[PDB]
This record gives sequence, C-alpha cells and structure tokens, in this order.
Amino acid sequence: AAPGKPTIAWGNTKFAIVEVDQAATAYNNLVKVKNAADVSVSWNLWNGDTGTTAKVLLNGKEAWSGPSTGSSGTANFKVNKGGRYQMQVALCNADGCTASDATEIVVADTDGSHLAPLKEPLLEKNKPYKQNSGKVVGSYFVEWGVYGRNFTVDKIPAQNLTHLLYGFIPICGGNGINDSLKEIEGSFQALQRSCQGREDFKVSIHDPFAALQKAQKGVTAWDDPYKGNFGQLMALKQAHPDLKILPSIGGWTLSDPFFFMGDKVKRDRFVGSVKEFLQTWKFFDGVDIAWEFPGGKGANPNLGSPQDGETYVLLMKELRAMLDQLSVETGRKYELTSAISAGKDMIDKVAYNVAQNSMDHIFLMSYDFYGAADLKNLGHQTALNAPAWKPDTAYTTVNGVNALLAQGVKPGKIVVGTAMYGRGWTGVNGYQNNIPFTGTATGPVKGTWENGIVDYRQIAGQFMSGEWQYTYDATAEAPYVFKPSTGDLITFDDARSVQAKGKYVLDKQLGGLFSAMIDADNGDILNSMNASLGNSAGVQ
Ligand SMILES: CC(=O)N[C@@H]1[C@@H](O)[C@H](O[C@@H]2O[C@H](CO)[C@@H](O[C@@H]3O[C@H](CO)[C@@H](O)[C@H](O)[C@H]3NC(C)=O)[C@H](O)[C@H]2NC(C)=O)[C@@H](CO)O[C@H]1O
Repeated sequence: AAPGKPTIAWGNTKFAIVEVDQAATAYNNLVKVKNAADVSVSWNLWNGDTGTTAKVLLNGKEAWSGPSTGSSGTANFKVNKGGRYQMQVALCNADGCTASDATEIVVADTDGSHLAPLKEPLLEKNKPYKQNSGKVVGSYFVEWGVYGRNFTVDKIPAQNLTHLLYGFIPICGGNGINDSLKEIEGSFQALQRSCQGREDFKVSIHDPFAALQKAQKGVTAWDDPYKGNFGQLMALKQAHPDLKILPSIGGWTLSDPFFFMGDKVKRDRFVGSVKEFLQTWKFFDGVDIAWEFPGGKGANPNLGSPQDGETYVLLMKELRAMLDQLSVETGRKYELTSAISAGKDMIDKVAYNVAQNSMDHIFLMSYDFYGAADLKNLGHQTALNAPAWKPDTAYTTVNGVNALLAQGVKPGKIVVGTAMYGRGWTGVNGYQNNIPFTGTATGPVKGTWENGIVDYRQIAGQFMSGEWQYTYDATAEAPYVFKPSTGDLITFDDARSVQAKGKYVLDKQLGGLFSAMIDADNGDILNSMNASLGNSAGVQ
C-alpha cells in the first residue's frame, strides 16, 4: 500500500532571501543578502508505513528529496525566489505517493513579492486621478516624517504620482565629509553609527529604525523581515507596479560628500555602492542625485569648487553606465534623476546640455527662492514669474527653465517644482502701496516644525481666516497671506499657482511637475498638479 499521510510539524514558516539582523545598528551588519532563503520543514507520520522516500513540494514541485527513515523527519533546502508557496510533504514508496495537506510558507525578498499590496484609501482632500497625461507627477517623502509629522507610507496618495522619491540616503563619512549634519542634534553621530565598519563614500541608511524596523501598517508582525518605510514601500510597489520609487541621495544636509568626488577613486566607490544598494533593495527603480549644490552655496559654507560641474557630469555618465548594466542584467528599466538649483547662476556652473543625455528627469527646484534667511529682500518663494513691483527679479521658475533651455537642455527633461509649504517672516514693516514684499522683516515666521517654514496644510487650515489677508498675484502667479498686526508674511503655492505651473509645463512641452514634501499637503496641491497636467479624474 502507499505510505501513510504525513502531518507537517508546527514550526516557523516565514523565511527571507535578504535577512535583517534584529540586534544591529551598523548597516554592514543590519542586512545580509543571500542567494536564496534557507527553508526548513519537519513532519510526523501518525498512522501507516513511512514510505521509502520523503519529498518537500512547493506548488507541486520538488524542492528536496531524501530517504524516509522513521516516523519523523526534517528537510533543509534553499528557495531562491520570493513569494508565497503551498508547501507539502509527500511520502512515497513503490505503491504510490501520499501528500500532506498544504502549509503556506512565505519567502521574503526586497521586491515585496511576499507582501499583500498596500492599497490604502485617499485621505484628507486627495481625489483620485489616472496617470494618463504622460507627464511626470512626482513628490518627495522624508524618512523622518514618520516621527512628529506622523506621515507614513500608507498616507501617501500613491495612485496620484508617477514618481515617489525617498529623501534621503546618506553617503558614509565622518569629520570633514558630513560636517553639515553636526548642525542637527544627534544626526552626525547617528550616521557614524550606521556607517561603523563601512568605508567612507559608500551609501548607507541614515535612520535604520525608521527605514526598516518601525512597525507600520501591513508590516507589524515581529517576524515580518522588512518593516518601516522600506517594508511599506515594497508593499506599495505591489499595489502600484508602475510607480517609480527612487532613493534620493543627498539633500540639504547629506550633500557634503559629493564635493570630494572629483577623486575618481571615491566616485567609483560611490557608484559601486549605489549598484549594491539597488541589488539589495529591489523595490527601488533607479537613483535620484540631490547634490545641493555643485559649486557650493548649500548647507556647508566651506565646500564648493569650480571643478564641481565637471564632477557632476562624470558622475551622471558613470551612474548611467552602472544603471544600464543593471538594467540588462535584470530586464528592468532604471531611471537616473537629479534635483537641481533653479537659480540661473547655479545652473550655469553645470553643463546640463551634456548631462541630460545620462538623465531621465531633471527635478528643477523652483522653490525656496526667498525665505527667512534674508530679512531684507522679500519676494515670492516659488513664483512662476517676476512680480509687477520688481520685474527684474532673478529667482523665478521661468528664469530657471530658460537657463536650462538656453544651454540646450531638451524641454521634455525638465520637471517643474511646486512647494507644499510656505516660507515667511514676522514683523514685516515699512512697505509701500499695500505690497508687504517691498518692506523688510525682523525675523522668521513661526513654523509648523521649524522656524520660517509652514506646511501648506497649516496655511490652509489656520492662515486663511481671521485677520489674515489673502492675495493672488496674477503677474507672478503666486499667492500670499499677510497678518498686518504682527507683520507675518507667508509665500507659498496654492491650487491656482500650481495650475499656472501645469499649464506652463504643457504649453512649453516640459516634462511635468514635482513637489516637496508630500507630508505637508492636504491634497489641494497634488490634486492641482494632476488636474493641471491633464490627468483624468478617477481610477485606472
Ligand atoms: C536632514 C536630516 O538628516 N534629518 C533631520 C531629522 O533627523 C529631524 O527629524 C528628527 O529625526 C530624528 C531621527 O533622525 C528623530 O529622532 C527620533 O525620535 C523618536 C521620538 O521622537 C525616537 O523614538 C527615535 O528612535 C529617534 N531616532 C533617532 C535616530 O534619533 C526626531 O524625532 C525627528 N523629529 C521630528 C521631525 O519629529 C528633522 C527635524 O524636523 O530635521 C531633519 O533635517
């Protein structure tokens, strides 16, 4: 007679191809990429002949086979593809094979193939749009937004984006290499801990707790191997396989290492670590370079060199070559993007007409034109055009676009920036003709999270009532709110100025719109980004 029917033993059924060490703070120890997950199954036979061969089947296909030598057995084997499998144990002899009932096993991998799709309802004022304009609709999500801002990946209105950028991936380095982090309490030390044992100029993760270990919706079980932002982003990719999720390297406080990459030894090590990062974290679709900025005038006053423009072009070429090789190794398309200053003086430090041939998209940072760092020269921080009271205003969106076009950049490369926050001042005074921007300020506006910066959600929720004046400047295409009794002035984007930017993108055949940062919108800004670029209402 055929063997008795085996009973699969109770035991762990959750396995991982990329293993995460739960007691490690150094990135080198935190993550271990294997070629395959080590899987184990045991069984007991309570009634019958134990057969002469035991097999472990996954979806009917043998993963392991060995002699059946007693009433219990154990099998250890490797599984090299992520997903969920119906596992069975079969006992066979010359008279037949008898298979157990199936037990699901989970083999995790960083494409999220083990995860249920993270398909969450739109929140706040977000309305559904189909991505059918063919234009970029991008936004940055900040790793630290999960703390005080409580804005997690399940709150992203992901169906309303083509590109979701994750800010920010650091580059390892201590004194002289990441000194801009010392301005933020604990932040330099946190990077040194993550990079312990790791060579300078390789990428790492700044906050591994937020990125990988914090419990979040859909990844709360203790043995879910990928939690935090990365676990949710993997599940988001399962829900939106056409969403491009790009890691953004740099930003305001993690850009200092780029200034050393004139040394090709360091630049090669960096590019190689990006390749390894993309091989490790398979849900990411490329890389965004947010080097702020070639030539300096970023956070660090002691960095910046006339060599930087040449370094940037080389870096983009070499990243592109690395990504092209990864693309053909994988069959995937990978994107290379960069967030860049929108000031003409900054733009002309770089030959974007050459670099563009390596780049899928240029994220023109047409915001932060004005702010509380300068209390004397006030103006619209993200306007399309100059205002009527100062038509020679240098820092406008159109002036940045025109600087790129004048170099020879193809318009389709250029993605125009919108701000989901205001900047502003307090004590504005001494202004003419009811235009507060012609005065001067005594200090920054009180901010939502830090001085001088206000979430758009808070502008809309608190500063469009009471004593606050509201004005839309139709020459600049720029709203502002002003409280006369305290001299608080806030400059920001709203649905109408975003609509002007979208129409401008379509009229000039630019590439689309992007925003910073997604946590600060109540939905009005991203709704207008989508509507103004011609995306249809509804779901696809
Ligand atoms: C540019 C950049 O590198 N990031 C800055 C942020 O780091 C900073 O936000 C704060 O981030 C730290 C972690 O990096 C948060 O600390 C966490 O705090 C919680 C309790 O609040 C604690 O349980 C976490 O374990 C702890 N992690 C670490 C490593 O400290 C801190 O709470 C964040 N604060 C906020 C925003 O809520 C922001 C400040 O806005 O500035 C960035 O530039």
